[PDB]
Amino acid sequence: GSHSMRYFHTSVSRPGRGEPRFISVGYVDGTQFVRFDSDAASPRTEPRAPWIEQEGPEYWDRNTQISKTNTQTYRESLRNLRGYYNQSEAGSHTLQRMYGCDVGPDGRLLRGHDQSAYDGKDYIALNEDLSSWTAADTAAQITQRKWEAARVAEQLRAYLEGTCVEWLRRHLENGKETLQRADPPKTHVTHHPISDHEATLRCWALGFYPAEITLTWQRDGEDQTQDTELVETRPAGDRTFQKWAAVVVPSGEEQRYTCHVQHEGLPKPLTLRWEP
Amino acid sequence: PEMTFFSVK
Amino acid sequence: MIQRTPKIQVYSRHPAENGKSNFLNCYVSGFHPSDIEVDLLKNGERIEKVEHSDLSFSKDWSFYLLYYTEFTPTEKDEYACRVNHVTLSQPKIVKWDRDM
Ligand code: NA
Ligand code: NA
Ligand code: NA
Ligand code: NA
Repeated sequence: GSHSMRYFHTSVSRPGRGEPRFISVGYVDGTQFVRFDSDAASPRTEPRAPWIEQEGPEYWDRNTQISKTNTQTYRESLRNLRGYYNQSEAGSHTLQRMYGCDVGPDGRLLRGHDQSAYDGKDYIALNEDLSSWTAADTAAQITQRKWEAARVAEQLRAYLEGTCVEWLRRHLENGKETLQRADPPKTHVTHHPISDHEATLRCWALGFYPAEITLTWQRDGEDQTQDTELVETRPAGDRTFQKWAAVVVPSGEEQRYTCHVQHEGLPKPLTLRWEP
Repeated sequence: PEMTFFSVK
Repeated sequence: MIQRTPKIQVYSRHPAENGKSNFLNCYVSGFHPSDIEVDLLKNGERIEKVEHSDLSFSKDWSFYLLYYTEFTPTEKDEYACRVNHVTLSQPKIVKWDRDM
């Protein structure tokens, strides 16, 4: 299928408590593989998946230098943003950025990304053309003017079409035993009485990877989206994910309800009913 | 590897 | 500031089998800003060996963290997750319910 590599950068000011913390985490699809944290006793890029551990010293040192540099750039960014919004020196603020590439089944670039947000609001983003910017407000237009003069989009484009796609393809190969393995969900329907009149049917999906799944309840074949409690997909802790969906049904109408599960790891989409 | 972000905001 | 209050799910890695070892999870998501305090509780007391994931965030910029610890369920013991965040007037406690 399609694949992506993404980096998630969080920088948080903390006036009175040192300089802004900078953390970068890298993902291939749903699999975290690196971290850097300026608050570690010895900040360095560190492996967080087994397959990346075979990269050599020069990979780790190059990434560590990049993240120490990015640490300084985000701290200067945070000072500038404070000026752009006329904000006091006394408050804590957050600067986030996510960037990376998506590739198709044939390894070709599908699209690149480079988005930033300030205090939780979209601030500036590289457009899909990888050549122009969308600024959210007059503050971000100042950033846009700086980045146009410094030709940041051209340099981002080079990274995204070159390094990012090449290294995503390398990681996918080195980690193929996990990254290119879809694990299907283990599924069950549980039944939880509420009262004499109603009961909860809960459809479980456990242990699956990647996180993408469709888990739906139908009544006489009509989707029950409006009456379904669908919890957010949640990490199990072992790289896999979990999800469930529940509907409240009239007592004795259980068999009119079917749970349908679609996941890349299943040989066939699943149709589940309550088996008492 | 990561990208070094060419400018402060 | 945009501020977003956390969602909290408390659950086990594997379906719970009284007496069989397992992992207790507290997954906090959808919140902003990133400062948050999370404790895993056993019979109202704070568990000491609790690991957590590296801070990351979703497509809508909201943060998420997974706190976890090894544990062995039993009929008498009650586990919970206690979360504090600037958006909450008091720390929220969520009890582990093995059917959720
Ligand atoms: Na600071
Ligand atoms: Na290493
Ligand atoms: Na700031
Ligand atoms: Na932000």
